[PDB]
Amino acid sequence: KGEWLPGLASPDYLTGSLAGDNGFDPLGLAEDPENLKWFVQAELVNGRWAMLGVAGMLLPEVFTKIGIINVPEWYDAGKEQYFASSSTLFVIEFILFHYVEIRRWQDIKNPGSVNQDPIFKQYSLPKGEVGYPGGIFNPLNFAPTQEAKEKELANGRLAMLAFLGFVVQHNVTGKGPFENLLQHLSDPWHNTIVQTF
Amino acid sequence: SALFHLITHAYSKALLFLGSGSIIHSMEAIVGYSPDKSQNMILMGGLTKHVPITKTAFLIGTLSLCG
Amino acid sequence: LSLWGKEEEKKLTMNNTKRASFFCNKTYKISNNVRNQIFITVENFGLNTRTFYYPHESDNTILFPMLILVLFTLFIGAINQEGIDFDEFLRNATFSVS
Amino acid sequence: MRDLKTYLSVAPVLSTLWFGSLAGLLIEINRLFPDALTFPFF
Amino acid sequence: INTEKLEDKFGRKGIKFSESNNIPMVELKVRNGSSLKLSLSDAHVLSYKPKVYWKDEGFEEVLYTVDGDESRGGVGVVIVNGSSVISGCDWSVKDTDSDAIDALQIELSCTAGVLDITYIVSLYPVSMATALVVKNNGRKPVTLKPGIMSYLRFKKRSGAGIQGLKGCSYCPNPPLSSPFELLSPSEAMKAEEGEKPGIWAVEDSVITLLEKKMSRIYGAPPAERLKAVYNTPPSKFETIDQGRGLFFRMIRIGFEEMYVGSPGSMWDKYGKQHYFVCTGPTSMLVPVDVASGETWRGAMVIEHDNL
Amino acid sequence: SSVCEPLPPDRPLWFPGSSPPEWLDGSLPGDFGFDPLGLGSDPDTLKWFAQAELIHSRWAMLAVTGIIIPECLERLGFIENFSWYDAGSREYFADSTTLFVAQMVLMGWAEGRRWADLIKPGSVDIEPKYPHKVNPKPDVGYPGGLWFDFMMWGRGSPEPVMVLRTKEIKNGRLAMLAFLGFCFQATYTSQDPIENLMAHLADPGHCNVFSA
Ligand code: CLA
Ligand code: CLA
Ligand SMILES: CC(/C=C/C=C(C)/C=C/[C@@]12O[C@]1(C)C[C@@H](O)CC2(C)C)=C\C=C\C=C(C)\C=C\C=C(C)\C=C\[C@@]12O[C@]1(C)C[C@@H](O)CC2(C)C
Repeated sequence: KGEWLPGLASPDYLTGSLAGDNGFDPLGLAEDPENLKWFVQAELVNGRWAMLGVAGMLLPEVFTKIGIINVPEWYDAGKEQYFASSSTLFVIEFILFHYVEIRRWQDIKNPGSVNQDPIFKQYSLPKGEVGYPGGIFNPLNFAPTQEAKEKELANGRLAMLAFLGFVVQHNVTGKGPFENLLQHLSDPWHNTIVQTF
Repeated sequence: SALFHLITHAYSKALLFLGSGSIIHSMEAIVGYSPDKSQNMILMGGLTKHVPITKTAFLIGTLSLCG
Repeated sequence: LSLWGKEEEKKLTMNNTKRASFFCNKTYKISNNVRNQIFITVENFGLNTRTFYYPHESDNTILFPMLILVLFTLFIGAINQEGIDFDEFLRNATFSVS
Repeated sequence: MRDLKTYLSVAPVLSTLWFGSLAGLLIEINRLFPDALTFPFF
Repeated sequence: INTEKLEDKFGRKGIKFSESNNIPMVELKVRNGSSLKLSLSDAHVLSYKPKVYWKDEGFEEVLYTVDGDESRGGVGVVIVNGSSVISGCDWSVKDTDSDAIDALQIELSCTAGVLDITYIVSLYPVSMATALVVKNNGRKPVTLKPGIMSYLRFKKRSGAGIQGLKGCSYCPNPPLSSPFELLSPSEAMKAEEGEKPGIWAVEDSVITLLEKKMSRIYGAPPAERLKAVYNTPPSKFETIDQGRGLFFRMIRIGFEEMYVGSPGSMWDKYGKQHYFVCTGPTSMLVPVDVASGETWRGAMVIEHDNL
Repeated sequence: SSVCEPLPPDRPLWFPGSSPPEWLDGSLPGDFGFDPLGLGSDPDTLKWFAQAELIHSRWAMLAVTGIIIPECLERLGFIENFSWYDAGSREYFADSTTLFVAQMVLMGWAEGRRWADLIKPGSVDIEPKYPHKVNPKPDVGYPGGLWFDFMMWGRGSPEPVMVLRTKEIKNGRLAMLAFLGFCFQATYTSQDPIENLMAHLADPGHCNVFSA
């Protein structure tokens, strides 16, 4: 499905069946098919978590600057005092993430294994493809068409690099992302990476 | 405003004439060589299906005159 | 080739005055049906200069001024302006567009 | 040039080219970042 | 594989004989990539995709059929007297060698006793050609009514018009009983604004809306009895789509009157997409009676002028 | 009409009376048999070296133009303080390092498309398709195209294609050497090329490289 470098050919292991299959495997990582179907899931989950992360560390900032709601800037957001401790959050984020991630693990190991509740055994999940559970993960029931999966993976690949840009625009700049965007739009030819270094 | 209208017409209808002559040189293969045949706007008919970039250029020109 | 293949003719040229359409239609009170007029509508043939090449695109030396003039008429069409240093807003505009 | 690229592909010529490039890299790094004993960039 | 026998006997360069799910079938492919799905041993066409756009995907489906039901969908020719004459599925090819790559022709042949119905489906680069020819052998003048009912799917339901049956009188007349129908003649004239008998009205519009149930036969075959000028209705019209910018044209040869059938709002009870129209010429309001031995020629051509 | 016919074996050589090598038959433009060392032995690599020569020469031609024409304008009184070997040190916006990375981005796109042409000819095709119109398949380095052959001079309109490509290559080899002269005699004289020309034309005898 398309090609990322027209001078290069899509490898034989990327047949275009998968969503987002522009043939980008220059370093031959998904050459074994097991690695391919594992890295599909790793891409989907890193991209979905990156979308949530970017949306949770940028949208706070574009609302802080305009003054709609004041909220911290994602790096001074840890040191704030919350209704629990700094580690209690880690305890909960371990207890009820181990359960959901090991069930996703059992799904990406064998697909039809884990779809019904432990407690309410009637409320099963439909037999969707791996990495796309559906059911209560689809309450509005927007269809998982291949174009939608491609849109998912594209926004996710974009949000991953956006998070990387955030980490490196706080590691060697010191300021937030949206402040860096306003600094770029102030004078684009004088507020870039090749002025900081 | 007179000079600005001069500029935009002189860059618009010039494009329109070059699109018309591209229409004409496309029609020369159909009708042979005759101005009552290869310049007759009646039997031109439709050329969107055949010459697309001429269509886009002529359309941007005629919208440049249609305002 | 025709619609019947090997029927109705070995092909027909010199199609005659088929006013009756070979239906043996008889005439009521009228002026004339047949006369001394024997005129065959001899049509032209097939399978000769058959191609009739559809109008393809001209070469690069025709499109290239048209592309540059497209870039002009898109660029000039939006010209804090240079109206004074070089040398009713919605209603009049929507009236002209209307 | 045919059969010169095969000679330059040979293990000693290729090793001296690789280690000359690598040694120049290390040498210019030590010019840029001399006297290094820690990695403080994290 | 009887189609393999037809392939190594009569198969040619643009002729591909196909046999899947024990159905004989042929696909005609002229040089410009025009597809024609003719179901063999049935005299029934399923699909037709001639090059409309100038892409590689210039081919566009014209005839309406659903994916599974080959007996319910597409143009099928029908002969009655007043019962169905050609319902026997004994159709076999007669000759195929017509032209190399530019124009093709599959002519079928059957026999209904006194009637030797051989039947031509041709593929030209701009036109489907559907040609019926019967031939009497017994000592009986048959009073037959031919019929070629086509089902042209439209992409948008609002875009339906025929563009050119103005001036000639029409009569709402229920169609022929085909084995390859989409709507029966009982529901084709039910819940309209034309009345059920052959009432007469003069069409005073250059294009007709096919939004309602109102289905009719164009022409005046009661005028044909006078054999004056009798206002012979035109043998051509521009059926349109308007969902996307293409059109088609139907040309009759040998027939006299031309039927259209508008499904109206009753297309929902069989199909769900691509509203169609039941259009074709018949010799119905005045039948044809050939001879005790002669032959009759009647042809129909659906053509496109986009290419 | 458009075939790229080569030069004959009895063509003019760089060194008359010498034997041209067997890997320089004449398929390339400007083939005069120049190979004292024989760097173009492997033809799969001689193709890359022909593309190298072509692009090198085109850049050198644009460069010698951008050096001598603007110096003529400076002598005419249009541009101030012009000196090409100090025109990178002088002031602009964007610090000359933001300019460099923007240049690397844009030229990376352009030269990457050209690279994809070189590795596999039909990958990055341009001059968009037209109905019943067969855009001719071009050669590497001479894409033709609506963008690079808008006057349609590449298929052989004014002159044959081989002599025009030879014109490109010879004019451009001359420009490559002109730019080497620029890079050398602007540092061993610390002066202007056109100034050096007028200085040698003043007294050709004693105003040569041996004075300095
Ligand atoms: C095995 C034992 C040993 C160890 C542990 C060390 C360790 C060290 N020596 Mg000693 N040394 C040794 C043996 C050893 N040496 C011997 C045998 C000799 C005699 C030949 C010397 C003679 C010697 C001298 C004379 C000097 C050192 C110096 C150093 C320091 C190196 C600083 C430097 O340039 O690195 C910097 C780092 C690099 C060069 C590595 C760069 C690698 C490249 C750029 C790739 C990395 C990026 C990569 C892409 C990944 C990025 C992640 C992601 C984005 C992809 C370091 C403490 C120097 C010093 O500072 O003194 C303390 C110094 O002056 N050593
Ligand atoms: C970018 C430089 C470059 C490159 C790659 C080529 C490549 C080519 N030339 Mg062209 N040529 C060039 C510059 C170049 N030329 C210039 C500047 C001149 C005029 C002086 C010529 C004159 C010329 C003639 C007359 C002919 C060729 C021919 C050829 C082909 C065979 C030779 C070969 O493979 O050499 C590969 C060359 C290189 C890889 C570059 C050499 C790099 C090394 C390191 C030496 C550089 C130092 C140099 C000697 C410094 C100059 C010192 C100064 C005092 C003069 C090949 C297509 C023959 C042909 O068939 O034409 C198509 C032919 O007959 N060339
Ligand atoms: C999951 C993820 C980010 C998740 C972020 C989250 C939850 C953020 C949360 C927070 O911000 C909030 C909301 C609020 C703050 O108060 C708290 C924190 C906690 C800070 C990023 C993944 C980020 C992943 C990244 C950047 C991965 C990049 C990978 C690349 C470029 C891969 C390239 C290749 O692998 C391919 C594709 C194919 C190979 O063949 C070739 C190569 C070239 C090797």
